Amino acid sequence: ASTSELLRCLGEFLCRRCYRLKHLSPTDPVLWLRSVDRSLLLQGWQDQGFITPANVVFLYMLCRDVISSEVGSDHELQAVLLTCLYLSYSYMGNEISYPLKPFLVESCKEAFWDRCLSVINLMSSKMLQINADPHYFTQVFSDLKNES
Amino acid sequence: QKYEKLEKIGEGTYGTVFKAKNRETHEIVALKRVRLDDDDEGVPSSALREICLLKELKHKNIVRLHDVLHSDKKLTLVFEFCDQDLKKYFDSCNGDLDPEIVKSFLFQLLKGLGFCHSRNVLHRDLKPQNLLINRNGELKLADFGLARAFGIPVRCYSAEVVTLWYRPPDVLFGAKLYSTSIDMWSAGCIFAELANAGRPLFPGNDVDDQLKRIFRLLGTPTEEQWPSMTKLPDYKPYPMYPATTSLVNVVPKLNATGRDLLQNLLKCNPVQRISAEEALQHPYFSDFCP
Ligand SMILES: CN1CCC([C@@](C)(O)c2ccc3cnc(Nc4cc(N5CCOCC5)c(C#N)cc4F)cc3n2)CC1
Ligand SMILES: [Cl-]
Ligand SMILES: [Cl-]
Ligand SMILES: [Cl-]
Ligand SMILES: [Cl-]
Ligand SMILES: [Cl-]
Ligand SMILES: [Cl-]
Ligand SMILES: [Cl-]
Ligand SMILES: [Cl-]
Ligand SMILES: [Cl-]
Ligand SMILES: [Cl-]
Ligand SMILES: [Cl-]
Ligand SMILES: [Cl-]
Ligand SMILES: [Cl-]
Ligand SMILES: [Cl-]
Ligand SMILES: [Cl-]
Ligand SMILES: [Cl-]
Ligand SMILES: [Cl-]
Ligand SMILES: [Cl-]
Ligand SMILES: [Cl-]
Repeated sequence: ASTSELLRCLGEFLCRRCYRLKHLSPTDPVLWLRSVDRSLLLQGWQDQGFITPANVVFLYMLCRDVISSEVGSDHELQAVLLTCLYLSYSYMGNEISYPLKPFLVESCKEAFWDRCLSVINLMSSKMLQINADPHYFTQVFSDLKNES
Repeated sequence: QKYEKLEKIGEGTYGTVFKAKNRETHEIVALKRVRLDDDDEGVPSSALREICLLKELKHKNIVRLHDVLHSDKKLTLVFEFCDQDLKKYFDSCNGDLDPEIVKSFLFQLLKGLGFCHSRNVLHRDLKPQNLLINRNGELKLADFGLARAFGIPVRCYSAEVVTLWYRPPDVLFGAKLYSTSIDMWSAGCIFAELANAGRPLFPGNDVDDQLKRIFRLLGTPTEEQWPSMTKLPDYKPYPMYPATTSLVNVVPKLNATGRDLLQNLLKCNPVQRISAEEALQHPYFSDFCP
């Protein structure tokens, strides 16, 4: 039930999923996520940090159905994980509206907004169901813990 | 590009709204344009949430998102077109509605809201501007920019939700957590506008002034009515106002049945507030009412 331990699991999951990434550390995801959360706090977009156990579980749900095994670079993985994160902020965030500079790691901004609309068309039903159905939250919560 | 703009409907801070025509199938729709390179960022976040929720909220009393388009550093939501909102409709009809219309509008509002709650969604921004009306007399709730899914355990939601005039007393006292009851208060406030001159029941200047106008009419809750109240984060002593103050002059279009429903929506203690489902089974919506 610890945030850092659940972040670690997600990072270990992402490493397992993306076999092609030979020089990816399970700390790189954790670093990227904590960098965004810190950046928004110290710029005054939020009072508290977003990354809590339930939100990391929410993020994992998105990640496991969006992040393809065939991710061809660590850079492309960051671009996707952060697209999944941005949507977690937008859907579960307390503050009404979050910027996209901290989340954007591609030159081509058009490419990012296209990924958002894909991830939404795919997950919007599950994004609501994980809230609506407590059994499904627990299933995802367990699955995340079983990724270390 | 695929659509032909006719006239602007509204100019929000979250986007620009146009009345438009599908060039292919010649149908009239509403268009919300959202710019996607703002030095003062953030606006898109609201649009993405609104989309994610409306994709899973399909109902005749909830505005329909048909499609979303991404072009030329702009995002475009495509809603069904509605003839006006309730705010413009009051100014149009002198603030005066036939009692049978008040029933129609509230019934449809509760059906839409009932669906939202059952699908585990809080609206959190009820107000006439966000109630869309068509000439045929249909009502549809809109604007899910501040709406939210609920069920996952959290530390707290936001207390900075709902326009001050439709915010329930628990949230005005800074309540960390709130259920579906948040929307049922706003719905009560809206009912009172339909039932009089279309004027806000509780039009306060700030939080303090708001809470004084709610207690002045309904009465300051006792420890018995609402034991949780004094434990709330931004609680402070308010005068005991009597529960003897009559609503007859406040909602003069409603008879006893109507006035009863209004009081079950406007329970200060959130746990006591009637639910959308319960309210649709109230005698006020029976086919047996004078
Ligand atoms: C505050 N909030 C802002 C966002 C808005 C939005 C984008 O979510 C949205 C959705 C769906 C919509 C469907 N229909 C409309 N038609 C309207 C048409 C009007 N016309 C009157 C005749 O003359 C031309 C203008 C007038 C007025 N006055 C209001 C209208 F609501 C607007 C919609 N807006 C919701 C409200
Ligand atoms: Cl817990
Ligand atoms: Cl950590
Ligand atoms: Cl370890
Ligand atoms: Cl590699
Ligand atoms: Cl950090
Ligand atoms: Cl802020
Ligand atoms: Cl795959
Ligand atoms: Cl960055
Ligand atoms: Cl671009
Ligand atoms: Cl305006
Ligand atoms: Cl659906
Ligand atoms: Cl239409
Ligand atoms: Cl229609
Ligand atoms: Cl009708
Ligand atoms: Cl609004
Ligand atoms: Cl909760
Ligand atoms: Cl309470
Ligand atoms: Cl009361
Ligand atoms: Cl009750």
